Amino acid sequence: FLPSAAYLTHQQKVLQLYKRALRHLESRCVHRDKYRYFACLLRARFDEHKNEKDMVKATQLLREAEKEFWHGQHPQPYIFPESPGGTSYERYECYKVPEWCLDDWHPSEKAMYPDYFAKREQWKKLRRESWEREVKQLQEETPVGGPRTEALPPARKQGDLPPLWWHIVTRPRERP
Amino acid sequence: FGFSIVLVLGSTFVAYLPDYRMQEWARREAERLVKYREAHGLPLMESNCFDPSKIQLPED
Amino acid sequence: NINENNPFLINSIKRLLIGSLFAGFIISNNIPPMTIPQMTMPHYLKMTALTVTIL
Amino acid sequence: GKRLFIIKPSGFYDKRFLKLLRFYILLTGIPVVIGITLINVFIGEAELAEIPEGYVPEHWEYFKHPIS
Amino acid sequence: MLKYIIPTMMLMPLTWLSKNSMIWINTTLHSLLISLTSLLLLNQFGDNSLNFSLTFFSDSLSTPLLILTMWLLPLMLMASQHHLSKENLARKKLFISMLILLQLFLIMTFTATELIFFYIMFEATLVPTLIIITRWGNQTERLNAGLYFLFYTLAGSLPLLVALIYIQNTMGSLNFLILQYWVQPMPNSWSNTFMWLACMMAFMVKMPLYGLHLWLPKAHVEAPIAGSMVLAAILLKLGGYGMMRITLLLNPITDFMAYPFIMLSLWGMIMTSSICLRQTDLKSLIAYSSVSHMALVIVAILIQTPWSYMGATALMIAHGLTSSMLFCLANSNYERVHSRTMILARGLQTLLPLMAAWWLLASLTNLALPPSINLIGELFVVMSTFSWSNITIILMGLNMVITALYSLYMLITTQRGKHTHHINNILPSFTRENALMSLHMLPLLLLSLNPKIILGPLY
Amino acid sequence: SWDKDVYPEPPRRTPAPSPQTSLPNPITYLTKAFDLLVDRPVTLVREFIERQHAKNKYYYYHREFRRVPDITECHEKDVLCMFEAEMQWKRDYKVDQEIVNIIQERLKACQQREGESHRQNCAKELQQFTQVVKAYQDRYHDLGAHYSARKCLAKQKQRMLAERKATKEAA
Amino acid sequence: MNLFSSLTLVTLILLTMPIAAINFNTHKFTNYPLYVKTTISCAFITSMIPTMMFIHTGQEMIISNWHWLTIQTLKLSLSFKMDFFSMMFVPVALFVTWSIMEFSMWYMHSD
Amino acid sequence: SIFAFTHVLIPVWIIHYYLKYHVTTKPYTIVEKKPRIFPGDTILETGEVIPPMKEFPDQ
Amino acid sequence: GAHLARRYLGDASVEPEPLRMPTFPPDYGFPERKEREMVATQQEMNDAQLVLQQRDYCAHYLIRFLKCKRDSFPNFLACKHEQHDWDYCEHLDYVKRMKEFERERRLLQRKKRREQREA
Amino acid sequence: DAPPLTLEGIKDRVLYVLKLYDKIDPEKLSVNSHFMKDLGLDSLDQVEIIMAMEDEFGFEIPDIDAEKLMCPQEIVDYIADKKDVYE
Amino acid sequence: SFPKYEPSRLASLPTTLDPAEYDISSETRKAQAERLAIRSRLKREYQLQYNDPSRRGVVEDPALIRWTCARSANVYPNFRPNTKTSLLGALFGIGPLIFWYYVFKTDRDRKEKLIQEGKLDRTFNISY
Amino acid sequence: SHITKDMLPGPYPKTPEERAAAAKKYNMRVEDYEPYPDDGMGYGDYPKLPDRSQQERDPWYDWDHPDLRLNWGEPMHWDLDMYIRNRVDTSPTPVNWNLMCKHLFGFVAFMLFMFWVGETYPTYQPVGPKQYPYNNLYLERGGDPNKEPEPVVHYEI
Repeated sequence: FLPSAAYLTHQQKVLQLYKRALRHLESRCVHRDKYRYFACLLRARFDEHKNEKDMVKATQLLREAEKEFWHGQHPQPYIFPESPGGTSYERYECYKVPEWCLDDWHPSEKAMYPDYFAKREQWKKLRRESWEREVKQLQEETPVGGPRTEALPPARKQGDLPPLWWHIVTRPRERP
Repeated sequence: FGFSIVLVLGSTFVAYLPDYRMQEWARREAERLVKYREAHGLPLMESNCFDPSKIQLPED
Repeated sequence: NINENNPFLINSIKRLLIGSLFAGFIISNNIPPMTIPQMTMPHYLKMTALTVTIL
Repeated sequence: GKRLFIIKPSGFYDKRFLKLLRFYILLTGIPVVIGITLINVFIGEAELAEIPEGYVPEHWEYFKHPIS
Repeated sequence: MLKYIIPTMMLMPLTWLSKNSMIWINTTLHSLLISLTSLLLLNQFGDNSLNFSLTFFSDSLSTPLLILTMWLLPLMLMASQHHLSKENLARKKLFISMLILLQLFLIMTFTATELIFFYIMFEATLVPTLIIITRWGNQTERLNAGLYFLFYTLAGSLPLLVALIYIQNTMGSLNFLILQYWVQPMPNSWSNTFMWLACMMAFMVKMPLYGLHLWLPKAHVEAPIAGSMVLAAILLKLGGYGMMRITLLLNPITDFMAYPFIMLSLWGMIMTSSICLRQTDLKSLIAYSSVSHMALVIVAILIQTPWSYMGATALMIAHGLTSSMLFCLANSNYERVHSRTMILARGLQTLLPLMAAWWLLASLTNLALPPSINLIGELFVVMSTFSWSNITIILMGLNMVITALYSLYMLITTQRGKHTHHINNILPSFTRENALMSLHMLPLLLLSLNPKIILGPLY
Repeated sequence: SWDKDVYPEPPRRTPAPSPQTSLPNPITYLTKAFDLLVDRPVTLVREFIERQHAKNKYYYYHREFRRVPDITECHEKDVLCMFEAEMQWKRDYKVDQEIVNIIQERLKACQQREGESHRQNCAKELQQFTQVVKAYQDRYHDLGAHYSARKCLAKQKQRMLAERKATKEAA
Repeated sequence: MNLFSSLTLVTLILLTMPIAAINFNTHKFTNYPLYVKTTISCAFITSMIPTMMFIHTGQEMIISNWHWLTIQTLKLSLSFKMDFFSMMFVPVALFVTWSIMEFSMWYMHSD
Repeated sequence: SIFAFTHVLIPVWIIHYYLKYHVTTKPYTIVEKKPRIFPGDTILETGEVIPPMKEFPDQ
Repeated sequence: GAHLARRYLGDASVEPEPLRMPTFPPDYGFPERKEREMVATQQEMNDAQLVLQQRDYCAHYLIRFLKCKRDSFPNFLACKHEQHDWDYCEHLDYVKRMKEFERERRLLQRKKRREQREA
Repeated sequence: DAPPLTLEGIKDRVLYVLKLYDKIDPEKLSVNSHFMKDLGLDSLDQVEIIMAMEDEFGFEIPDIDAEKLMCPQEIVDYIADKKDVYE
Repeated sequence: SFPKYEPSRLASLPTTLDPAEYDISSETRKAQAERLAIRSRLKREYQLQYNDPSRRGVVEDPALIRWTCARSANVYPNFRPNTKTSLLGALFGIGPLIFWYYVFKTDRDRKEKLIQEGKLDRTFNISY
Repeated sequence: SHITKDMLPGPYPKTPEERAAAAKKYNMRVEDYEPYPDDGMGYGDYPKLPDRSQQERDPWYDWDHPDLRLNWGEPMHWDLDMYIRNRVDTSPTPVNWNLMCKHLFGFVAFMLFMFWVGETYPTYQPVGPKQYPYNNLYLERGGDPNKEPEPVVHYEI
């Protein structure tokens, strides 16, 4: 369950278990130096069997690693106050108006902020001008009828923007 | 004509009007009644609002 | 950004420690006695709270 | 050069509705308050005498408040 | 009272001989003058009820409902534009005249002399509303909704007529005092059971009760806003008023025969509060909420306490205002997005920010806000049912908890947490929307100041 | 003033203070400051308004009612006889409600005056409260809501018939 | 005593003015937190007095007015009292929440 | 100080105006558990000495 | 103390039990033992509205304590000698109640075990 | 509650905390350099670098994104994307 | 070194120990690739009908409307009265109802007999 | 503006036609489409789901709807109204589940057991009753001002 591929490249599964075990040991162990000791011991235990050239032995050790990890996990990992499920988890979400709005203001306030609205108009020119031919032709020409990916190609043709830029660029500052 | 002639004017209109269910009138009537009954010695609110002399029971 | 160079917060915490060190004895002294205080305890029945908190 | 462009949904329709609402309840709220003020400071409520015998009053002149 | 009847007749051709862009001003202005005329009514004093005519009379229980009807009319005519404003002027005049004729039958219904006249005006209350919701239901099963509507109400309401002719031909005339002042305790035969069950069953259909409830929610989810608010408020609380009137008779046998109606009422109140906690299609939540509150009303009617009657009529008026408001909230979100679903349209904490306080107060009044009329009515209902039975409080409090829960979930589902970032068309809050909001919730709290009007005949 | 004879109000017992302090006495200084601030303009404005009351004369009366014959004197139909009897009985019911209201606030005032002394100086007012509520529970209580006058008459008949047979078979 | 009841009722009624003051303004107070802080400080310094009068005297009282739905054999009004708990519990909560008003001035600066 | 002047002198005037006249023309109204009288004191209203308590001893 | 351990582990027989405390009748070993001084003026005890469960012995110390607390109130640290007198009088009464318990304990134990060893 | 940031300053801070690490030399540590190719560290030490800078900057990056950093320039770019570093 | 984490109707099995992600079939990887293709095509046409500046209104989700009409209108068809439906209908429609019925008659008969004798708390029992 | 064919008439028979229609209409795999089956419980031919959707679907996948966990392409969940975050946290349990219920029931049972043990066998300082001076505090009780002067006195020890 991933954007790019369908499988997830077994080395990466080992690396995921590495990061989660190291994070849960952060949560397990205060004082940071006995933590450094335990992390280096775990890192050495991983390096005991790094160059095994098999695969069935590797995934057997992976199964036993998952058993020992799920036994020796911790209930509340130290997840950061930006992480999902953490302390913030969009704490200051309150001022996240997506900027398709602000064109429905009254023209008195639009006279109050002239520079930003004229520059918004020239971004709107930039949005409309490159929208039809280059964007639709790159989306309909280079992919196959099965699109087979989630990544989009750059507009390496001559000039203007790679497609789908509007909602990706014009999203808020994530801290109002 | 939704508020400025209906709402506050109707609220001041219904905010005072005569005592619905004769309320203060019943207060003053109860005051006179209890004062009369205590001043004439009898205990207030004897039972049998219908007169027990005004009865003809079916005899056994 | 560890910054407590702040007049509002030092005023509030200052005034609440003033209200947290005098007002307990002051309020507990000037009440009408609405019940019977016991005042007669054996050994390790008055000392027991301090003993348990120290251990 | 340091302040950021603040973002709001909309303000003007909200302020217009609330201004019209407060002013149009204000327009015939204050004269009614002043009218009932002049009533209970000038004309008074009533007094509390008794029925004279040999006299029948109205079905008004029984009620305490004068506007009632 | 005919001084209140005949200008409503005079307002009927007003829309006809009004020109273009003048129907709105004439109708709204003159119906608000009728609202002043309606507030003039309360002359009623103390012991008896006042008589207006050789024909009819006003009870103290009829007057707040007449005030509610003639106050809900201008709010509603103000409400039901802009979804038919793109259509024709002749059809618009047809719609306005149909609403005014509907109001006129409603006033004849609430101010009835006799129960035969109440029956005539009862099915006259029925019929034009179905024409309204069938012609502008704006959803594909409005046909089946109206068909269910008229078949259930006319099928339940059929033996009421024959029972009333029987009360006519064995007890003289049917006017409420000589229908009163003469009654006798009719013993435990079967004819008393069947006649009682016929009249009470007709009004059971009209509330609705639980076993015949699906009459109601289709007729709310597949109706326009005018017919829906009139439908819920005026029709269901009219059925409650009708039962409150007719229940003076047949008191010695209703103790023997009134248990399973209480049973289906309470247990269906529980199950209906359970069903409107999980559902999407937000419009249905108000309908099942109304089923819950009118089941509570029915429990309060079949227990026969003055506390119960005052609490029941307060709950009637309060939930009528509440459901008409919440219908208008659903129509506001429907004008924003043409969805009718619940989980799709979200956000709106930023967007239209002061509408959030109105959604708050609506969920507060369905939440039994603690000085609101809704809580006072439900409080007297709970007190009276615990006096009737020392064991009934489990179902009442479970109704209270789940009622709070689905009203709160109805709040925080569509207007809490995150914009869906694909709506990207909606306009800010109109003047008309919060105008209708201020027309809803100001008289509710101003009755919450002085509720001396809105209690029963034994105030 | 008002009717202080149908409203029992016992006299007060205020002791005299005697400091024994040199703080001195913040409550006396404080209440004199409060009087010299607030009490004078309230008195002057009240005197202005009372002269404006003194300029004009309004009155209102007690709408007293006559006496109806009875309902037991009415025959089986007698509709205008019944109408008078029923409305007079309903007004008796309402004024009896206000009797219970007055005795309930009497009990409230007795509980609030005596304070911690519960049964002292309130046992007899509690006793007459129980007396009048015994009368009320026996008479108006257990009949329902769709009464006019007739059901109270039926319960009255049934109660005195039961009491008649009870004392005759117990005597 | 007019003072004791009147000062308890003004310690009540001081806690209403910012509500109407924002509802009737439309051009909102920039120093609204300073406004709320000084009126809560005023509420505390007015609630100091009847507590001192209480523990100096006693004199434990009830006030009651504006009876609505005096319908049946019972009756009820807006009715509250000062005995000992409701008497001296008020200034503690007011002083605490005044300090919380200071901490909420500071803590919610950049929002 | 003018803030305090308006804000706790206008409602004080209004509440002291209301809490004499209307609140005492309603008779059954605001009422008080009396301050306690003591057996070795004097009455400020009427005035008579109360007998104190008798001999204390064996403390 | 060991009273509870003995009462719940050994016998509850010779240890008397609360809320059924007066077991033997009076003047069995009193002779002429009752004073119960109590000149605390029952009527004036009503007149001074003490708290309930305080209209009791040692009440006059509380009367004087409230008297000096009232008549010199803003002297915040004034009344302590009468306060200690009242505490000492309740100490006397508490010792007297413990004397009641232990007197019933000694009587019940000694006489019941004597008569039930040789009767 | 307003920490200022700048691109060159945060670039120097990330370069500084890279230079603090042991097994790469402080002499040859480029702004634009590979990780697996030239610096002589494996995948495991690279994700340890990731973990330490997550712990310092107070927001994690996921393993679905940890496949594809490979160079400090994209690290500074991605953390600047999270922080939105302009005035 | 564990009781191997039993799954249940609440015990959500986490994606670490499946253990079906050990003996992966090549056709299961092909199914994962087909799943990626489905999500790819759907998000592709979402970004087609989503980023259009010429477009004004809502996204018009067919699947959510599909779910809503399945949940509301597609109930009564299809249906056949089977044994399980009829039994569960009698269990949830009649059972607790007759339960509350008998307990209300029982408590009511207790109250009726106790006031038929007269030994109630009706010393004052005003608000009925 | 919607097609009736985009609803779901009838159940899964037949296995060519309805399975082909479900895989083309729900945008799903053929065999991962799981009918319930048709057991007279309504349900049409709607797919069976693994039913978790909350602490599965890890938030760094970065799908479309940041709180509803959608992707705009799914059939839907049938009980999706019962399975949003802020409704039912379908998290993996940190230990087990029967372990949870048996330990919690054993602890609460032991606490109620020792509550009964306390309630039958209390503690006290060993002290006689309170010496209320006036006929065990009589006439400050319910009354009877001259009805029953009850003989009860205290005797010094």
